[PDB]
Amino acid sequence: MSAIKPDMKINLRMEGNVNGHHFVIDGDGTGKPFEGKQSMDLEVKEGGPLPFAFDILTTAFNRVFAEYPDHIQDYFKQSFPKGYSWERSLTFEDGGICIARNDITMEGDTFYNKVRFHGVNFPANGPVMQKKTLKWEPSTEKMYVRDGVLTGDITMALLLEGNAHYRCDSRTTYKAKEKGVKLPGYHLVDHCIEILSHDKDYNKVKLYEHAVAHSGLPDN
Amino acid sequence: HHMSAIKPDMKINLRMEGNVNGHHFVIDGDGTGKPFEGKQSMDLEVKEGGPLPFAFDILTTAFNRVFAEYPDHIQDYFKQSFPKGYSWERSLTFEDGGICIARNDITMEGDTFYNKVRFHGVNFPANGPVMQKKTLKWEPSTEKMYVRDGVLTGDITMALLLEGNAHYRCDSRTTYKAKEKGVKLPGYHLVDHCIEILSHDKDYNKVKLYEHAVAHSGLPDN
Amino acid sequence: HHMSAIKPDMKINLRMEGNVNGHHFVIDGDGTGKPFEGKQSMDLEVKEGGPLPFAFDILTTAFNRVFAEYPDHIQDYFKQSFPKGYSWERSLTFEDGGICIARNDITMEGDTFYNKVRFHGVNFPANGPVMQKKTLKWEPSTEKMYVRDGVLTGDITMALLLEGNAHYRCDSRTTYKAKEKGVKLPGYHLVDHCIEILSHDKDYNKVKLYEHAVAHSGLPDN
Amino acid sequence: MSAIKPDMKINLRMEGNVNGHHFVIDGDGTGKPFEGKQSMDLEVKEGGPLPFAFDILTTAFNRVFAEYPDHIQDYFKQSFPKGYSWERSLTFEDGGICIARNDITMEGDTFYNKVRFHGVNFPANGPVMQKKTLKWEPSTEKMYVRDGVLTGDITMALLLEGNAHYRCDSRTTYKAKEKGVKLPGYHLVDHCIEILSHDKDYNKVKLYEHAVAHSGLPDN
Repeated sequence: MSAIKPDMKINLRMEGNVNGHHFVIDGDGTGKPFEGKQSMDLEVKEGGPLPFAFDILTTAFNRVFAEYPDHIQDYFKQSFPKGYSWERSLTFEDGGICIARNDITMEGDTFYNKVRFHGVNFPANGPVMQKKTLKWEPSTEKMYVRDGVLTGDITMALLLEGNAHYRCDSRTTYKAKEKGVKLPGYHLVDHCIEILSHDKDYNKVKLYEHAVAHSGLPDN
Repeated sequence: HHMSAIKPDMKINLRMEGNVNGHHFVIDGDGTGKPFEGKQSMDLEVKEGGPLPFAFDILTTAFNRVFAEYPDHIQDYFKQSFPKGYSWERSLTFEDGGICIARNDITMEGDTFYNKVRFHGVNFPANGPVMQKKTLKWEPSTEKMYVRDGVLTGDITMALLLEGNAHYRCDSRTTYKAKEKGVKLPGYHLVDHCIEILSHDKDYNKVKLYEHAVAHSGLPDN
Repeated sequence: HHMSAIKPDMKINLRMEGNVNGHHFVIDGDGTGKPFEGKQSMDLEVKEGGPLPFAFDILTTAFNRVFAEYPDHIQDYFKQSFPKGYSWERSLTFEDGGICIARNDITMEGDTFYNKVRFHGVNFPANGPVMQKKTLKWEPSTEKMYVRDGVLTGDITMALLLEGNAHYRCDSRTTYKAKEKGVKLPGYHLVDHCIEILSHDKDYNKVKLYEHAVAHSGLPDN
Repeated sequence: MSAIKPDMKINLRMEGNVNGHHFVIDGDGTGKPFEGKQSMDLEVKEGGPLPFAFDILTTAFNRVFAEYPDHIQDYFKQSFPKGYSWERSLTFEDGGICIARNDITMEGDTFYNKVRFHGVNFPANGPVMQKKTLKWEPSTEKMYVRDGVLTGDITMALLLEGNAHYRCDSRTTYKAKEKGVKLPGYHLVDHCIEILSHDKDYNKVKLYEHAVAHSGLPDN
């Protein structure tokens, strides 16, 4: 009767505004929570074609999808059926700043995601507005508790055309809806996110992520 | 060049929608101002989301650099942006991790500015001065104005005074963009600010706000 | 207060040693100044490591807030710190990753201030404005003075003017500590600064530097 | 085609100044470069007992000692016998900022390390001046090239007494002495550093580190 099933569906609606450009994006996917793997088909419903690199949105498209070993507390699987929410800031090295929120609920075998994304101050000659990005590099999220709230800090980098990189700092706070969800100790979550396929304007994107929790060296 | 259509006495009309730490709110504003004196006041009314669960002070600079006294030797991007108007986007990075972004579309009709304002903030700690409403006021500040990536940009070291005389630092970056073509870009300059909540009811559902701003070139001709 | 053994005209003696991007240097300075006017000037000479391979400008704020005009309504922590003296520590964080720290231990014998200065910088990119010497000057600035955990702290939004009238941003954080126990701390206030190189030889082995600084309470006051 | 041996000696000399406190610390250790392991006995020679937390110094006490797999360029082992140097900034969340430098050379089977360390603006009641730190948590360094120089950024955290964490951002730049050493692609270096033993005043410290380079998920 556990709330997390081996094979679950993801329903998602994101609405947002980057540099004044409004958009709405729907997502429909599937995933294996215990293997930390998920995939989603995304469709721009409003605001297509997007004038900014689709990659800035992709980590906003659920830490339920992370394989947690036994010795690390799994805050996110413990947050269901009721669910949890997160808030995030993305601080890019050229001054562009985004904030995002996701309210996550569950019914039967399906997670529901109410997503908001806002970005300001991206320069017109920067790699985001020039759509010069190729992918997020693999990353490692550092998970710790601060003021009673599980917090994830990430040194991220977008690979650009030309083999340069473009740095972004992520800070996420995760909050279970129900009281009594046990907070975890310090730990790390490896991430790899990839756009598997897209049409020319990125009005249709298939996205994939793999995530694994561990305790660092030497144990993991 | 360009003539302004800015008048010595103008009206201000403002609607803000936003969301801080997940709480939705809508706030309306109606005020007057003296553009060439750089002074303005506004009556604010929380329409949705009252009583606000966070310190009202974090919103107040989102509540127009038209209201800044510019001397003749510094180009005035803002008065030269009308009648068509301009927009700005802003990040507020607080020292305890709280981050806000805001934007304002400013138009003009007759003697009235219209402001379409959006405000979103995340990651404010539950026991911090913002969610505990321990702020007292913004200290007077100086905005540093310069052209970055072809765009007029204002960077400000800001500080909220807290109860128990302590300060809570916030870093501000704003980009300003005229709607019309051909607006001349200024050289580097400073804008002194002082913003004040003159009065408010107990829950800050109603707030009277005041700002005074003066542009200058720094020492010694300050 | 006015019980100062600070005189209206003071000599300034300085030795800086440092290392930027692996390059060692020693620089001596001899100047004079008017503490109550907030003005000072200095002749600087590179004794070792000349000609410097980085922009001289990054060094110049390390070349004493005694030379700041304080009005009577603001507590003057720096003039009150003498005759014993005070020390400061500083970080300079540049927008392209270059970071500097600096310290100065300031003493006084007779009519002369003595300055033991150290300056270390790391992580300047090979083709950035510092290592390529594209800086023209510091822009005028305003330092924001406040108390944090018992120590007077000054935060500054600084900008180096570059070739082509672009700007290169640096964030300054300084902590100031009187040697004597019990020197009274000021409330929040603002110090305008304008630092300028008045002349130099081609390689900047010899530089004449000037600074004007004035404390104030911001608008609508000063 | 070697230069670097499976077992190598380490000689270190650090001079520095934190909060105005001058200090000199000597190091003598051994390590296995191809296994990414090293141990060092440290001894304060001037400025002891230190008035600040010893932990802030320990990552300044050589990425030679990192296990690099065959599919990733090993910039550090390729830098010898000539050597290389690094510069680092540490930015703590409460305003304390450190810079450090190390000039690494090699004479026979021994590495030599000329280390400098300077720290400023640590609050008198912060965990560093109050010596309230317990250890660095395991970390992951993100390694990428920027303006021709191999750069590593780290989200780091000190565990404190009282079940709390104290966050520090590290940026290091690494420069081979010899011209033309091949730069690597983007990659990640897991770290775990540990004070194994120490006397009461931390005037003698036994330090240990384990480091392993990898390409992130799923390649690890």
